[PDB]
Amino acid sequence: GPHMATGQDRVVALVDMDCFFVQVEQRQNPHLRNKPCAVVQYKSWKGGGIIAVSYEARAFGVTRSMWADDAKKLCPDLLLAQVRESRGKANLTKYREASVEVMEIMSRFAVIERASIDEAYVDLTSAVQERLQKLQGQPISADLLPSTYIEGLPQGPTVQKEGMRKQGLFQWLDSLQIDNLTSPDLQLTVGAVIVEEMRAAIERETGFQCSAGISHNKVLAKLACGLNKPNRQTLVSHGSVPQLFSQMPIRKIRSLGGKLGASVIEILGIEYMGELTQFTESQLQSHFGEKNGSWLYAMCRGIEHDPVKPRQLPKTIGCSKNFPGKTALATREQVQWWLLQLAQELEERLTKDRNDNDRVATQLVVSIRVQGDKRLSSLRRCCALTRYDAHKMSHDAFTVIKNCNTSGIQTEWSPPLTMLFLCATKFSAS
DNA sequence: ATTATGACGCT
DNA sequence: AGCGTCAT
Ligand SMILES: Nc1ncnc2c1ncn2[C@H]1C[C@H](O)[C@@H](COP(=O)(O)OP(=O)(O)OP(=O)(O)O)O1
Ligand SMILES: [Ca+2]
Ligand code: NA
Repeated sequence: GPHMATGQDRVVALVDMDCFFVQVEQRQNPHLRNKPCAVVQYKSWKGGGIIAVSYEARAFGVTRSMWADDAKKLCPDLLLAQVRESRGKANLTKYREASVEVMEIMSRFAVIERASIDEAYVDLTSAVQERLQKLQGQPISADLLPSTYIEGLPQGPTVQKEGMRKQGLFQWLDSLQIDNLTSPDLQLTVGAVIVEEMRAAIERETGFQCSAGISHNKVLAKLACGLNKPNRQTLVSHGSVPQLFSQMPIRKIRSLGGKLGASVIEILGIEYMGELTQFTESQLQSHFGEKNGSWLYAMCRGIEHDPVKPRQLPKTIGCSKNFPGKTALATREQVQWWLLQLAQELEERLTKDRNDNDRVATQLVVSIRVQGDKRLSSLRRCCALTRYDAHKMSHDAFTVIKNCNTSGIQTEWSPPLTMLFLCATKFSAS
């Protein structure tokens, strides 16, 4: 009853760029705009691997992970942009720099948590309170929410998409109590107004379009964001949760897309998030652990407490390359040449990071994969990172892995290496 | 022969 | 520490 928390204390948004790497390339090259197009890495093996796909191309069935040669079978007119190659490897700098553009704009509105290269969470609780003060009881016009969907509406007693959106929005606004500064639904609505403003600023100042979710926590905001893409935002209210979750496959919720989610389904014999409500917190903890059980018990009721962390910069800076099939590294000279290539890219990124961000990495992590292993990483070792010098870092990495070599011969490497990874970590202010 | 990342949890 | 899970 009155002591039952409802997880309505915060306003949280998740902003996610639409087909991000494609937009970066389309901004640069106007010939790619409004076309079926994809971004690919490498080119020799099956036309290259697709890592991003425009919405026009998705209509033909083109997807991430598809080889370009295969994508061309579905979409013969597909246009392609290639990821830059430097020092023999894919180099993602252009996309990292575009990400900084967007993150810096978002940061003007609120503190953000960088969740990935193209998405950020925002805690809008304080901004909403402020805006509610300015509004002074004044209602919120539909004109302020030109790209907002209200999940679950319209409902109750037009056949076009935009018409439906407006009907739902009208029902929502019609029902609002703008006289109460503490009404969670009103807070979410004001949150959505601010997010329209943020999204407009991003598009004005970068050219990039995005989608967003607005709810009371990170998990619902993320879920919401995906409900209407591209170039739209979605508000998921606390009240919308029972219906939304009643047919929502468990795997759709962030963190349940893998083995844990599969075990929830298997052990409990259920399919949808809403079905979780019928178990006690102790029952869930018994199957999935203390932490997971409490989390599931709250989450299936729309409640989640993970904070939006004040962190705009990545915590690690890493460089990685696979060496598949016949290209696996089988000589010491090969291994050393590639560690150097990786170290040179890392040095470049670290030096820029130190100048931009007033910090220095203190640990170097070296990881490899050996041919045969089904695991993505076979071995990981750390050593001190005391100088931003590529030759030193590569020599140091060779030293820490050189004992993985089975070959009785000094010059040969066995089993061959199918992955190298260097990662700078443990930053300190400088 | 997906690849290149990056955060966080366990013991 | 080193490994695993999950995610973009
Ligand atoms: N598995 C991956 N491997 C390499 N790069 C990836 C991978 N997944 C995502 N990326 C890169 C390319 C994407 O443009 C960018 C953001 O990913 P993501 O948000 O999942 O999709 P997207 O921005 O391309 O499309 P959407 O409009 O569906 O969000 O990160
Ligand atoms: Ca995206
Ligand atoms: Na994303």
